[PDB]
Amino acid sequence: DSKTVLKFLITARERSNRTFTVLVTEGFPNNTKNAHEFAKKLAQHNIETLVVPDSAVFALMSRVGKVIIGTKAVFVNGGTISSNSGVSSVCECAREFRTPVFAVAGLYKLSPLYPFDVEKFVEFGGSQRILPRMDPRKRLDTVNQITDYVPPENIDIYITNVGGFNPSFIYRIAWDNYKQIDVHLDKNKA
Amino acid sequence: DSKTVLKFLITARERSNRTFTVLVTEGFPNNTKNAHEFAKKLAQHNIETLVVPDSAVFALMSRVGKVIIGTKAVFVNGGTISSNSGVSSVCECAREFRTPVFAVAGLYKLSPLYPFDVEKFVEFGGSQRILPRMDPRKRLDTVNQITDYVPPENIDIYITNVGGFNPSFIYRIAWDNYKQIDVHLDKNKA
Amino acid sequence: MSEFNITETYLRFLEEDTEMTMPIAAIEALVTLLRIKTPETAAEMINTIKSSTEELIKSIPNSVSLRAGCDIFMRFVLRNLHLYGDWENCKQHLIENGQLFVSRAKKSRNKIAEIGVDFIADDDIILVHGYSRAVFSLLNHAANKFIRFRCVVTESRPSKQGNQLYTLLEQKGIPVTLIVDSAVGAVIDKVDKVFVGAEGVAESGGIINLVGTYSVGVLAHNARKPFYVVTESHKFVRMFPLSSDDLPMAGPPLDFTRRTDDLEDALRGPTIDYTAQEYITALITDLGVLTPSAVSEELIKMWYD
Amino acid sequence: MSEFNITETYLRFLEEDTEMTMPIAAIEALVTLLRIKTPETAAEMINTIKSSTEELIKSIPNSVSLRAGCDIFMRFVLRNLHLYGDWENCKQHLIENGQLFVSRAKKSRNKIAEIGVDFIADDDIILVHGYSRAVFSLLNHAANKFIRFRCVVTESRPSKQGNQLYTLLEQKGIPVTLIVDSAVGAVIDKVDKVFVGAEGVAESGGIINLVGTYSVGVLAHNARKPFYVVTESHKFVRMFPLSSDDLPMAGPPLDFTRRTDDLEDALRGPTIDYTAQEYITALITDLGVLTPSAVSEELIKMWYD
Repeated sequence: DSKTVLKFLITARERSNRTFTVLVTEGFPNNTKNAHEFAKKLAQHNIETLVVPDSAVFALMSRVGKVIIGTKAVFVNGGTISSNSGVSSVCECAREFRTPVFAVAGLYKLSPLYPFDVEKFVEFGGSQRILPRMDPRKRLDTVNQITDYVPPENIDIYITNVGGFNPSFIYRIAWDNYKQIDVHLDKNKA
Repeated sequence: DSKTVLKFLITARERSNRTFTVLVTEGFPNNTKNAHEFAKKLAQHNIETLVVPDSAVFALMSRVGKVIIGTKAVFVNGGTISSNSGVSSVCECAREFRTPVFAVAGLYKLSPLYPFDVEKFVEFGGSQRILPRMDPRKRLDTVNQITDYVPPENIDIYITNVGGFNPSFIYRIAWDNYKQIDVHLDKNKA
Repeated sequence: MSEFNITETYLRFLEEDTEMTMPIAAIEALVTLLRIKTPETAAEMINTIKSSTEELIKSIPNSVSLRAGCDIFMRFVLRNLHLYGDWENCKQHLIENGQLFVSRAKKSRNKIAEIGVDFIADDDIILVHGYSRAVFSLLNHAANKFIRFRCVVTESRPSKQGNQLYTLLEQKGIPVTLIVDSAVGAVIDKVDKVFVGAEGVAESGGIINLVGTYSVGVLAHNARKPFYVVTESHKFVRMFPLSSDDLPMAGPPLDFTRRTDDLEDALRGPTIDYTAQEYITALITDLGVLTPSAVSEELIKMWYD
Repeated sequence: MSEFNITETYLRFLEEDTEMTMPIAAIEALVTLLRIKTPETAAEMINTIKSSTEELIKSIPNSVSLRAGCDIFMRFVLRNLHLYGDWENCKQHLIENGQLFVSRAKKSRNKIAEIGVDFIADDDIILVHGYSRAVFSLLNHAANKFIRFRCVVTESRPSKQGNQLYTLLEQKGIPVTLIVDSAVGAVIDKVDKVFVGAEGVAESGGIINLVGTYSVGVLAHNARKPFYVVTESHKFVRMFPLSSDDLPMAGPPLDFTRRTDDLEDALRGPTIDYTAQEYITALITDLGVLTPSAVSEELIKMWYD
């Protein structure tokens, strides 16, 4: 669910005529709507693609030595607010194999705020599409999650419109765009 | 300088018809006698081979995800007494990329002794072929080394005639072949 | 007629209150140095403090938080002499600034308690180490907010400070244990967050405070917990190692001289450690929360010239 | 007419000499238990020691080196009752073995000093922690061989033992420093080798001795130094955790009860840590040098049945 790399890997095959493949997993059960949509349009531009399930992504991680992650927002630590589901632990599993971890982000996707609590930005979803039976008498509990967060130690680069950058450099781009007063954006200046 | 993998990768291409390549570095300036001999006979059996220099082996280590090391002897720790030169630090550089590190060893290449000092088994060479000028008046000093030792944490498997084994299991094969008296092989039983 | 060097001004008010700390006490002594002794000329004023700061380093050689105070006071009076007032107003224009830090650096710690609120969250077991008083004022704000947490105090050996912090906040009313510093590695898995405080920040981000903040820092990185550190915006020094070896107290950290009669043997090793950028993950200033790379640049932004 | 339980046999000879240690003192008490009290029947003999070992665990619950001694004495008398002598000779056939360990386990430590020679090599700065007396007898052999090295003693806090070891070998004539346990992380880079000793070995290879041997062990693995440990062949116990939490002394390692009048506050945390196989790299037995995987198998070779 990143329209950047959906558009980018077209011209990454088209102008630069490099041939390769992309493994693609699902954001189960939420980006699997778009995960089947993603590689199909890449099958039109025929970049040797194949869909992996979410459980298999460790077992093929030894082969692949490069991962790109299309994030949603990014904070001052270099810990970014990613897309919907499944992407944090595989970003962790990538980091354990000493594999470089890529990310793309527009300059307007920056945010001058700090991730104080991880859980105040990790938004969840619904009990509907994670099991549809809805038992009222047995009635177990189950957890969805439609936001993943990664630490900046698990990320390596920020492919932006103004260059590639360190995970720790993110303040200097941000404080060239934001000021120390309105980061505490509240009428009570306590 | 391992006649095992010199003979093994013939039939690893011949019977099993797997196609691949091998990078090969030199044991400078000592196994570079045989390093140019090694890939040439593999060029006869044409396994896509290419010779790398010793300095370049970090820069291509990100591509390769499997290394094999033909050792000379092996002790009870799983730290093995390797061949001549250059092989320990690249075994370390392999381990840092979370790359599996292979080794081959015959059962008679086992040794029931312990590596008390690493330096009492690391044998050096000569000042001749590491610089040939032999200045008596400037007269700097220089170091050769014709034995490398690796810890068992940098090794993963022991491809032997009786199976593949842990780096820490090496005692049980050895004590099924050796006894506690003649490991202190000396007339003074002090 | 004072001389402002040792105790004729400085060590007077260090017995006045143990709320002022060591570097701003030197800042309080340095701003009152040129205030009374104002020798009506820009030349010997800075030559007075260059005499006075270098004997103050010579006074106590092993309290290098004072050296950070000796560092930035020169950085204060340099740009304060800038704005180009030809020393005519800059006598008054410095002393009308004057009492800034006894009104502003005294309110470092409550401003730390303004913005250090949302680190100690709901039910965080907190590992503290050493009397870094900005932590306690952050913990003072935590008890005054009635936010829910617990606390764990280590040792501070040989500097004894961990025995104070247990007595300091039990009367405040927080469930707390004092643990030995030896038992960090078997307990840190249950521990979630960890707070320390440096006597000074080095060029890569330095923890130049106590004996084993680097020991508990390298534990927390393998425990993979956010190793926070609490300080303020006047705790910066240029003094920067390459290893974990700073200037020691008097000798190398591996002495092998013998015990003459009854000399102290726990006090043979160092008392100040070092931690680089790798093991911290965030820090607090009066400017705000600060990443360990921005603490390098702000320590270099007005430091190269 | 004795009863062999608490002090009517056992705590007599623990004031005789501080050269015998705790588990073989229990072994000395257990072999003399059935020696005098030999109730001419194989049934109640082992039912006597099952009464006697379980009250001995009940006697001192927090000296689990004794529990290793309580463990392997049953492992001694089991196979000693094996060879199938129908208890006819096996009364005498056990006691003709009898005084084995007061002749053999007493010479554990010199046999450690026979084969632990070629670890402390030429110019090795040695990190020791806690009075594990097999280390000192290895260091006794090192001084008697006149091999060249140095020594560094840590704390043992709160168990105080590091102050003894500094006094114990300075009179022997070794250049040595006592360091605080807080200053390990800033000094360990100069340190090359490190020696400790467990009160008992767990199933994966356990260090169940002191407060922070796991702390100095996890330091040494990031320092990437060979973390050796010195023990002997009678220091094995089945007691085996999954975390670094063993049985504690009396309560959980995070207490939050308060100080009533003047109660001790350093003694709130644990006194025994745990280290798994990952952070050790070699150990010494009377059988020989031993890898941390073989110490698992020999602790399981006669332990499953």
